[PDB]
Amino acid sequence: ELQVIQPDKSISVAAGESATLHCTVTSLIPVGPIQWFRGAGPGRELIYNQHFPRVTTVSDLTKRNNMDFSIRISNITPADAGTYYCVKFRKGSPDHVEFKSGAGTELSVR
Repeated sequence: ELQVIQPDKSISVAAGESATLHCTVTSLIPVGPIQWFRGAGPGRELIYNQHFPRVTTVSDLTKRNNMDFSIRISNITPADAGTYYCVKFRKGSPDHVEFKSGAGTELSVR
């Protein structure tokens, strides 16, 4: 069964530096997008969906068999502090449905 693995429980970044948030999936099935959020609450913030100026993917997503969905966030400030979740969605009608979430990585800003 598909796992969403966020190895880092927490990371510590100096304001102005970049944060690398790691996430890998263990399957391409079921088919559907990976999204990053800050928070797991009902008003969680969208951080990345396959636009946001300061985010890039660590790996090349336009590549068959890719299972790395780690992201890099540039120019970190205290406004970025929080817990970041990598979330797999299954494709559906009308829209994609949340399938499974990674464990969360806490970003502290020094």
